Parts: sequence; C-alpha cells; structure tokens
Amino acid sequence: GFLKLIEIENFKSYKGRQIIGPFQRFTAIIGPNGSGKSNLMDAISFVLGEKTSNLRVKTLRDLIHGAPVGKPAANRAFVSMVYSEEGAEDRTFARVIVGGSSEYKINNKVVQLHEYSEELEKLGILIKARNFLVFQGAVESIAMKNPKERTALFEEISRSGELAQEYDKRKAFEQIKKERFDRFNACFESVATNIDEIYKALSRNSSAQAFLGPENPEEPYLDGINYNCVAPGKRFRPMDNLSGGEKTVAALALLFAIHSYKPAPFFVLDQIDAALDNTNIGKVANYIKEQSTCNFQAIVISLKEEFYTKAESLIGVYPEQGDCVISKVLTFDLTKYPD
Amino acid sequence: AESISLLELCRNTNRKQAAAKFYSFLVLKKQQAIELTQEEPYSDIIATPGPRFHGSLEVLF
Ligand SMILES: Nc1ncnc2c1ncn2[C@@H]1O[C@H](COP(=O)(O)OP(=O)(O)O)[C@@H](O)[C@H]1O
Repeated sequence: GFLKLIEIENFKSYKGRQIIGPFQRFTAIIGPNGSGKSNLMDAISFVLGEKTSNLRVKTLRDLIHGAPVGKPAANRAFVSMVYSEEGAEDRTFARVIVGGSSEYKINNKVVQLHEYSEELEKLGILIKARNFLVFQGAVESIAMKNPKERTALFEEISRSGELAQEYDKRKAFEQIKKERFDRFNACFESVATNIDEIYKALSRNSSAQAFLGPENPEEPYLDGINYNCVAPGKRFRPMDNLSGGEKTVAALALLFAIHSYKPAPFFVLDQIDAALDNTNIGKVANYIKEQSTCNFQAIVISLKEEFYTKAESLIGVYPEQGDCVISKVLTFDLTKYPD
Repeated sequence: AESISLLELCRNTNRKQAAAKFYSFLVLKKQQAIELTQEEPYSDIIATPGPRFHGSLEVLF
C-alpha cells in the first residue's frame, strides 16, 4: 500500500481546502523557512492519531487556521489521508475537528479511535509506536546509545519490556523467560539479519560490514547489545568508538535496520539530513531512492538540495501573509530531467 | 501582463537545475516578487508579476 494524497482543510497554516500530492514513491517536501513544512508534518501526524500535546498546541481547536491570533477561520477543520492498495479501491482515513473533539472517519463512516487504530494497524501503520516516522535528531539519538540503551530500545519495540515486570516476579518461570526471550528475538534477530546489507548500501561499498550481537546469548534482555562495524578502509571496532562521519553512517544503518522490522508502508523522514555532509548525504539519498522502488514509500522533509533532488516528486511549500501565515503547495516532477 | 512558465524555463536542464528553478519560484513568491498559478497538481507553474518587484520577469530568470 501507499499514501496517495493528503487533503487538508483549515488545519494550522493550511487555510481553506487544499490537495497535497499526489505522492510518488519518493517525494520530498521543500520550501523556504516558515512556509509550512513542519505544519504539514503535523498534518500527517494528526491524521495518524498523534496526541494534541505533540502538535504544538494546548487544545484541539487551536489547530484550526487563525486560532493562534484569535481569528479562527472556521468552526471545523480536518486532515484526510487517501490510502491505496493495488487490487482494492482507495481508502480514506480522516480526523475532523468537531466541537473541540476529534471525529474519526474511514471512507466517510464515523468510527471510534479503537477501530481507526486497528484498521491502520492491519495496514502496518502503528499509531502508538509511530513506526512510520523518523523525527529530527533520531540519528543523533541513536548514535548516542550504548549497548545497554540499545537493549532498552529493543525491549520497547519488541515489547519484551512489557513482560519485564512479570519476569522477575517469578524469582519453572521459563514459561515467561522463554517468551520474553522469543518476543525480544522476534524483533532483534530481524534487525540483526538486515543491518549488514543496509550498512553496505548506505556506505556504498561492499567491504563495509556490521554485526549486532547479544552480550548474553541466553537472556539478551539482561545485557547490552554489541554493535561492531568494519568501516570502509578500517578494521572492526565497536560502533561507540567510531568517529564523526563514520559514526553517523553506522547510526543511520542501525536506525533503518530498526525500521526494517514490521516496516510501515510509508516512511516520513523529517530533516534526517540536518546532520549529514556532502561526503555521504547522497548515499543516504541514493539509498532512499533505491528502497523507494519496492520496499517502502518515502516522504522526506528536507533542506539540502543534494538530498531532495534524488526525489521523484517535489512538494514545494510557500507562504502568503494573512491571519497568521497562509501556506500553499506546488507539485513538481523531477523524473522529466536527467542527471 | 507578463507571464512565465516554469516548465519552459526547465526545458533542457538537469534535475539539480530544474529543482533550483522550482525552488526559486518558492523564494520569489515569499519575497512577493511574483504570483504563482498552478491549475492542477503536476501541471505547469506560471509566474506573473507581484506587488514587490517591477522589473522584467524574463530578465529576472
Ligand atoms: N493555526 C494557525 N493558523 C495560521 N498560521 C499558523 C497556525 N499554526 C501555525 N501557523 C504558522 O505556521 C508558520 C510557519 O509554519 P511552519 O511549518 O512551522 O514553518 P517551516 O516552513 O519553517 O517548517 C508560523 O508563522 C506559524 O505562525
């Protein structure tokens, strides 16, 4: 499946009814500062159920265009997402702001948040986990974690960390010791299987190598997760001893390998290149381009031309002045031109 | 009045150059040097004069 388009109405700086996209398999959202790039990000989070307090407001009605200045433009606003699966008709998921609470709709049938979340999960979209989203700083956050913090992250995403309290409660407790194990490995081993190929792809170099290993092969949750890299032209080191740019690539490989386990059909990357450099930014970009063809749809919000020019599609955001600022979008196809 | 097509501007350019022309329409629209029209998604983007610049749009590009 694939995110075909976003329809917005009076959400934040998107005054009126606007059509965003259609998206291609690799689309980049660009524009000069303060036009509405990050509000469009909030629009996407919003239709996928993000809690109001993560949308940079105190209450739901402050999302309506014009509310921050006391001049709301309507009593009602919404974001809708058109989701398409080859073989099936299109499905529309919408969140409407109606009298200060959220109305959820699938194909224009009001549903409760439980049904909305559940139908999204069946498509591989996990609104509580946020599998579809790479936030800014996500790299630097990854690049800073030690083996034990990597285990913790794996505890959360695998949800073995849930069986954690019930775990040491039982000290034949292997009934849960086996299943905290199996729940940690259902996730970790898939990441471990994939990280080497991802790290070669990012490095764009078949001699790069990466390994992820439990310190305690019996109870991996009990111990750290070792991460070793053969950086191009170097010898195997623990990732934590890597250096500036080399550490960044390994962080990136670990990040994408986390997301290759139960991946979302589409992947929203929010300025994942603010911490890049010309010496690698295009191999990240070429990796995304390569993956977008079959593995996942990519939606990148980006400021670096060497990144967003590898996109098929450009959604450019621009401002007008009004109540606050008015955002509008242009669509531009890059596949017409060579290079 | 004077009008300019982004797709004409982009004839015989590569992806980096075409994207830079596209990005310039966003910058020049923010600075109010032009107006922008796009009839439908992925159709041509037309530039026309704006309130805050008055020289020739042709020469501007
Ligand atoms: N409810 C709203 N109504 C009108 N404008 C808004 C609203 N919410 C945010 N904005 C405006 O959106 C503008 C910038 O949009 P933003 O996406 O955050 O910037 P950028 O393009 O740099 O990412 C801000 O001037 C902000 O005041």
